[PDB]
Amino acid sequence: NEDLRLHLLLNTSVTCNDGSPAGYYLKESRGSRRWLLFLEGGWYCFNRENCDSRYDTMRRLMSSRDWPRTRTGTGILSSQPEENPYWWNANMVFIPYCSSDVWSGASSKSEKNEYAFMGALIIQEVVRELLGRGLSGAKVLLLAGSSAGGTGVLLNVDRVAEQLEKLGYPAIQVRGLADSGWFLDNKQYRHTDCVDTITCAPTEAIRRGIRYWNGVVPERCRRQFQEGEEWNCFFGYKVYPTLRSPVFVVQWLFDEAQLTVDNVHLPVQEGLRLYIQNLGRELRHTLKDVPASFAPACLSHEIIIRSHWTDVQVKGTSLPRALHCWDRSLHTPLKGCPVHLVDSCPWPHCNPSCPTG
Ligand SMILES: *[C@@H]1O[C@H](CO)[C@@H](O)[C@H](O)[C@H]1NC(C)=O
Ligand SMILES: CC(=O)N1CCc2c(Cl)cccc21
Repeated sequence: NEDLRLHLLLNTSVTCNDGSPAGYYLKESRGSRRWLLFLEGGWYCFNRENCDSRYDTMRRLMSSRDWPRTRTGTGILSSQPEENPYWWNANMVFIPYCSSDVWSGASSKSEKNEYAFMGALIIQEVVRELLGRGLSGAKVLLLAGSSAGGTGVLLNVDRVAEQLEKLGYPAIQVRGLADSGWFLDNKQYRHTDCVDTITCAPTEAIRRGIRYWNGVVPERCRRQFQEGEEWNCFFGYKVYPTLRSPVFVVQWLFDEAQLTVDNVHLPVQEGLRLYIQNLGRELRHTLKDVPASFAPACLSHEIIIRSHWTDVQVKGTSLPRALHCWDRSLHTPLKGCPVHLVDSCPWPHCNPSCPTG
């Protein structure tokens, strides 16, 4: 099945990196008042040289020129209850990542800009155009995303809520689901020079990116960290407490992209074992006061749009179940329906349900 249909943005000034129109894939579920808007991930680029390389060999992440007319909804975007016990009947939206800016940018391609970085405006424009296609009647809009799209949720969920309020739709409950986008600005295991994208330490690329992208962060977080320090707001544990919308955080304790930016590459000796154990403990610590969270002790990357996302469990509860319990909690804890699920065991795959690879 190829069930989500491409719609390029009617406002063609809201563009991918190369000036081609951004867009969204939609599958409507008439009668459902639930809308799931999913932000794709795929790293970022923070200067002309690394963006030029990404344009040569990762062009779908920078341009809509070659996008297919349809996509299959998978995982949380699947309409089959077997694959998606959580929200199989919802209206499904997949928003391709083609701005390379962690969904933060608001800069057009101009005389002085080779590329447009418009991720924040792409989300706003998708929401606006969807309102005429049924979103006006929604009761819940869940803004979800994986990896850079998960960080995109944290950066944009409150702006979507504010946008709908200002447009006159106060009854739409905006919520966030951030998958694999909760990173730590920690020390690398072995230091690298910030010359490329994947090996550059987390707190550095984002600083350059904000300037290059004209990147924007949530207002309360911006007011805490102030000018020149907005990069702090890309880190879940710092931006999350400033957010008003309900946000459910999904995060592997040993996320492969976290390990990559930390220059960890997997017989593990003492120093690396200690480093990995400390990373899991730090991640666990940052989630202690996040009431809706699912954080399994696995070495892996993303979860929610994978077809077998149903398989992982923490403390006997799957992610689709935890998300359903979260829905119920937003109607004091619920009997047999937990929403805070963080593994405590200290090593990758100490949870037997971890993805096998
Ligand atoms: C198109 O989107 C851009 C970017 O947000 C905005 O400046 C402009 O007002 C929009 N125009 C229309 C007609 O929606
Ligand atoms: C893979 C990816 O997308 N990464 C890794 C590090 C990071 C940060 Cl620190 C913010 C937003 C995205 C990403």
